Amino acid sequence: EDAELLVTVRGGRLRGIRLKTPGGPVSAFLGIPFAEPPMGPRRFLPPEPKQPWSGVVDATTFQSVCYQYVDTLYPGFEGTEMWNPNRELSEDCLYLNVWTPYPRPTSPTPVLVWIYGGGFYSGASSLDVYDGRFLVQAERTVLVSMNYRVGAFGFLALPGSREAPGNVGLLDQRLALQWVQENVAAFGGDPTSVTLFGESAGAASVGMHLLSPPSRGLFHRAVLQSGAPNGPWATVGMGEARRRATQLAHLVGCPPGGTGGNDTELVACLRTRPAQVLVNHEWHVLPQESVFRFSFVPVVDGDFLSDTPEALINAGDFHGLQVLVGVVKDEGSYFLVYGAPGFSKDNESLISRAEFLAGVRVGVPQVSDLAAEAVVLHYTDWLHPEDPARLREALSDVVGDHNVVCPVAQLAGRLAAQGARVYAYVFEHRASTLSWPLWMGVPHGYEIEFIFGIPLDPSRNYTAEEKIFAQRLMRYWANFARTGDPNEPRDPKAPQWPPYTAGAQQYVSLDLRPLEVRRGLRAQACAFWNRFLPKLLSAT
Amino acid sequence: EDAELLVTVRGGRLRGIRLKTPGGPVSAFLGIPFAEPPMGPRRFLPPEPKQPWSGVVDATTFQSVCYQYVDTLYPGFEGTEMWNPNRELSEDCLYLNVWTPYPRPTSPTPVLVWIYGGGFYSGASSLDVYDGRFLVQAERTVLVSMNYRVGAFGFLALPGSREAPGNVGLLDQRLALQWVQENVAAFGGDPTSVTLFGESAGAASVGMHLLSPPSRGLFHRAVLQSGAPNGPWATVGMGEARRRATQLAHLVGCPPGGTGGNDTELVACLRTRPAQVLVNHEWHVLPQESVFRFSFVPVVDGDFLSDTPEALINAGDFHGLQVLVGVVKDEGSYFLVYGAPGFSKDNESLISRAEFLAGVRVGVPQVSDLAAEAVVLHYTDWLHPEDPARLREALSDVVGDHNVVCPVAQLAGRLAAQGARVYAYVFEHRASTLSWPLWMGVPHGYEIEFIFGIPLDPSRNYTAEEKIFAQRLMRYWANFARTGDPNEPRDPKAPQWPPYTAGAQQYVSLDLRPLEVRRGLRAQACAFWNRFLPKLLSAT
Ligand SMILES: NC(=O)c1cc[n+](CCCn2ccnc2/C=N/O)cc1
Ligand SMILES: NC(=O)c1cc[n+](CCCn2ccnc2/C=N/O)cc1
Repeated sequence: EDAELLVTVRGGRLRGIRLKTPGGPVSAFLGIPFAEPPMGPRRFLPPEPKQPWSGVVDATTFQSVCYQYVDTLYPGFEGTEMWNPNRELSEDCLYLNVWTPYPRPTSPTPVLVWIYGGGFYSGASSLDVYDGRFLVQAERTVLVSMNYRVGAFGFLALPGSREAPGNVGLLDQRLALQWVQENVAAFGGDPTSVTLFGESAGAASVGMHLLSPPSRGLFHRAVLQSGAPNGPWATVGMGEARRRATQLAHLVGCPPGGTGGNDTELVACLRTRPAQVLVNHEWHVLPQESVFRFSFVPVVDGDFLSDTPEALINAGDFHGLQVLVGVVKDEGSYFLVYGAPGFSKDNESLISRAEFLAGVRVGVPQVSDLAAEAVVLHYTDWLHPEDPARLREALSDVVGDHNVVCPVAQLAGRLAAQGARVYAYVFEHRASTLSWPLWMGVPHGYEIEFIFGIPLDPSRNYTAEEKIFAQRLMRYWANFARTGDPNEPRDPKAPQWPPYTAGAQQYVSLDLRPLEVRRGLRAQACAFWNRFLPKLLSAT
Repeated sequence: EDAELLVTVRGGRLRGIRLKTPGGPVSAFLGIPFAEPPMGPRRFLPPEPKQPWSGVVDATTFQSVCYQYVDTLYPGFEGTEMWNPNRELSEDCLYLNVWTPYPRPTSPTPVLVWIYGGGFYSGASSLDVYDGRFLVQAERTVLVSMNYRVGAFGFLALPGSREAPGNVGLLDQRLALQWVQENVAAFGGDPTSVTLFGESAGAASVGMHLLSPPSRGLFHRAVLQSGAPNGPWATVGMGEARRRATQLAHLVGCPPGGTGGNDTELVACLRTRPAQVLVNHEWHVLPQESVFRFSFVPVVDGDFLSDTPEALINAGDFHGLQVLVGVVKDEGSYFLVYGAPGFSKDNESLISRAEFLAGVRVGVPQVSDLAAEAVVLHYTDWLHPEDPARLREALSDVVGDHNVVCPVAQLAGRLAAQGARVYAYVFEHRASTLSWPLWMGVPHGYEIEFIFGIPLDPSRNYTAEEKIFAQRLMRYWANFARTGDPNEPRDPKAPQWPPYTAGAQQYVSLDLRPLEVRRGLRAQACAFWNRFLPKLLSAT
């Protein structure tokens, strides 16, 4: 066997598996049940801890993916299907994974906890791009990742009722963090040095745990990659969440006409429907034709979030907190092929002036015609108002700034100015093996493979420079997980990474070149979104 | 006895004077009466042609300056005194001047006609900086300049009535243009090649003559320096012009206590007041505290201007017309010492953030608080939002773009796209003898001394490069007056001046260095004023 592939946790015994890397082996415990399967009468309900089990639970392979929509925009395409489920779908999906170095650390080791993205409607901890064997081997860290319910199963909310309170997907993540506090020591991990890190919707989830008191005590550092809780997509109002849950119920025949109405009968009817039936009508509850908008997201209910994320961020005291935030160079390009007219991954997407004006309404839905004109003014080069190439990158900036860059910059500034230690970055390396078209540049989500050391995989065709670049990034993330500072603790050889402040607004660029310090995360563009445009929407 | 100093015109005989230049003599005829003195019952009335005279009218010195306010912001300061009247004030001021080379041209010579600026409240053709002896000697053209009524005497308007119809100051300029058609041949000038050029309010006057059919037939080319007829200061509505005229009457005691206040009784009472009394209350009729706003300006009445200047520019056909437009580098800095808080010509004017916010309301009066927010958003460097130096240059840009640069670019683009050949420039050389503080850069109005060849005056302390630079500009202006093209017709050696088009938007920089082609007259900033802000005011 291996003596270290057998571990006892509070619920029972487990048997892991050894993973091979070019640098050495790693012990992995994949598919650990941390919650009772949220099935039958437990659909839409908060999770319960997994009851203890007899015998040895097999933890040698990833468990099922939570029921979710499957992307079909480009069948057979690597760029889209790398995010699709790689295990079979099931509501029995509340399982987590633990990577630990070999040999097992004898002293408490800092813990990294991954939260996958996917717009709160998709994602899985089993994706190949989340393989934590290279990050754990190269940095001797303990890596944990969990599955959480997405879509209606995780975020359908009838606010007020007990049958569908909403945010149960966030509670799934919290329970996995409580499991980490109670069991990560058995794997050699320090429960007093837990660093959350996630991307997109996962980064937004990490931010909502900062703003939730019960979750705040379960971790000590946070990393938010291309996402923030205060974005225009990460939360939804109580009234709007009720309308979508009612609309989804209507699309699946709930309630049976004309018997029913209240929330008890509505959720009871939803529980009888097969899981695939609810998924098949998920996108048909959104209010508009739009991109970067998702049907079932965290709801501002007063429970998990006592107020809106914007309100909690402004009134928050973040002393004793270290945050690492950042974005990719082209946040909006990935989302333009999902609705913006004239865009296609198979041509160069040289859109016309008319298509640009139409795409602004898709990228910025629910804004007055005056608000859209303010967006057109700010993102139009008036020396070349018709140039298709410039218009293509302009709409990409519109979607990326409105949804990612400016929500992140507003959070990074408020955190630093209110006690938190903040480090900011911009990822500017396009992978040599990237399958998306060249005009997308560095799309959203394609820094993850370098954070997890995927270039080190010998079965892949990365360059030698990308392998060294991946190791330097893993050093940054691990140093931040250990010390709270991505700079190497005793090393001025490489240039330093200065903290991000509300005044200087310093960040570093992450590419093959050495670190380069810059100032302002699109300060002029984000002043339009964060300062002026709210005033324009107030006076309709 | 020099027979060249004796000329007969349609009204009688004149005796001129010989003026000395380092390059040769020039025959000047200063103080030619072109209208009956608009005194007594003729105050506020359109001009009437000067009745023919017997004898020899002496034309050896400048005549009286029209009654106007005298600047007292900095007593004894060269930068302000140079614009103050240098002759006695009088309502008998409708006189013009003619410069002609020696010996007198035997072939019909193109004619330049100068229209001074001064916010329609001041100015005079007798100012030292308007001396035409150097431009006429170096380029052998015929230069004409006239006095026109300013302030209430030229632009007080009770629209509809016949006693104070308004725009009589513009009619003074037109009458002088009719005089050029009927008499410039006697001086060797060609009435079929007349080029207008004016600065600030003079440039706005040149623009309004283009938009007036009776004036359009009196000339063939136009030059507009740091001014346009479509600016927010060059015109006023009928209702506002009536309110200002009525309050001026009130401030001087018109009508008397217990007197009917119709237009006839109001003007009759105004005609009894000494001219200085009306001047002493001119600035007390502006609606609010502001800079770059003037009490009595051309009124949009349907007579001289059938519609607003912007409406006439949009619907205008300008085929067969050549226009030379341009601005100085720092159009707004000179006006900031006239009301903007924290500004002083005797310190660095390092204003605070609060003073910048207050100055925007002074530089942009009568705009909603939301409109002011949009101005601050566009002109704030959000990476250095409190830097006093940057805020100083920002408010200078706010005033310069809102009042000069963007009204000119709007005009230049519409002219080129609707039949006119347009040339654009930016004057970027700061005179070595400039008395204004260094932080004003190249202030508004300080390209005039180089256009008129003032550096060639031996009693001045200009540099050798400024003398060559002044000759370049006189050649540019003369080439445009002769051929409609500032480029040298016999030369491919020098850098060429490409026409300004609505698409490429090419202009040249005018300084000691050779010509440099650039694109866009502050295109991003002017799209805010010309495109977005009108949408913001319509939605309030
Ligand atoms: N069933 C459909 O016709 C359908 C429409 C839109 N979507 C949205 C695709 C996901 N998306 C939206 C904006 N950006 C994205 C990409 N996420 O990875 C999915 C399905
Ligand atoms: N008597 C006064 O208090 C008074 C107020 C304003 N002014 C206007 C000054 C001229 N001005 C104002 C803004 N821009 C200008 C242009 N100066 O050339 C003069 C006097």
